[PDB]
Amino acid sequence: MVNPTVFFDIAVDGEPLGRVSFELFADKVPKTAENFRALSTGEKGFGYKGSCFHRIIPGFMCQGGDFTRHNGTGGKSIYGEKFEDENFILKHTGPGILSMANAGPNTNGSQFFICTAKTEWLDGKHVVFGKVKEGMNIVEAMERFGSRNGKTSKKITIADCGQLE
Amino acid sequence: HQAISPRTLNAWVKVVEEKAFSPEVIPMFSALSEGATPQDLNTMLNTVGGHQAAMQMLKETINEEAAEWDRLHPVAAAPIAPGQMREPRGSDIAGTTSTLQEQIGWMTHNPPIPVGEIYKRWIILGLNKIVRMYS
Repeated sequence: MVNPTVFFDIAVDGEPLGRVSFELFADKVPKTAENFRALSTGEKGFGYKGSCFHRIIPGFMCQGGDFTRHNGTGGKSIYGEKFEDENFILKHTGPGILSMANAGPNTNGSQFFICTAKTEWLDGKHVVFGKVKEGMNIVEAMERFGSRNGKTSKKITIADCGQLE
Repeated sequence: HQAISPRTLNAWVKVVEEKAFSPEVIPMFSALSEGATPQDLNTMLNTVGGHQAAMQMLKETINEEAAEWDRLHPVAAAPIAPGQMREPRGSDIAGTTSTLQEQIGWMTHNPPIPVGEIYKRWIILGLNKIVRMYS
């Protein structure tokens, strides 16, 4: 396949919740897709395994990928530097969309979010690069641990993650 | 919210036109600009005609203070949570890249980020620079 598939096995304070898989649109955003892929396999010697979903806002999104500081201020791309917004062709059309968190234009690192609602106003400010394939009901479960400011009520972690096939 | 009045403004215009840049300008600016939003502060400065070089000194201080504010306030990860205001950048505080309601929100959040008071502080630093040059 041109578009890789990545899995996250999600745990809540160490207890297994379930698995979420993503199709990554390498056919539309190959550089953003490949960062997330490689970070999910650990092939670069670092990445998402053991990191957490530090900011979860019910009816908005689940955010993670800060595997360097674990609190939203860190993260790093495979590229040795934050990388540019590849394009904004894909839109935030509803639950399950996977998109890059950032700190302004052309600051993509490792942080990403899974939408749990349509978030159209983000179109043109976050690069969309994948979608949940299986386990949307796990993302829905994850949001119950969120709050209006995003603080989580328990540790939501990626206990394992990799590439399928 | 009330966007500055032609009178407090014609006052400032006359303070600057007579008293030049004697130290008196600074207390006056503080009074005339009570509760102002960044946009009000800029309209008061923009009304000051001529005194080009002094105005550039002011701008230089504003640009420098805005850059320091940025340095000491890292940009939080987006996406911003619904019903939340992004945090102000320096350029937002100086009113060049913010809107008035945004300015108002900041001044009115609970707790508030007093963008008017912050920009006013930068302005006064630049006014002190001018006063020490010219007097």
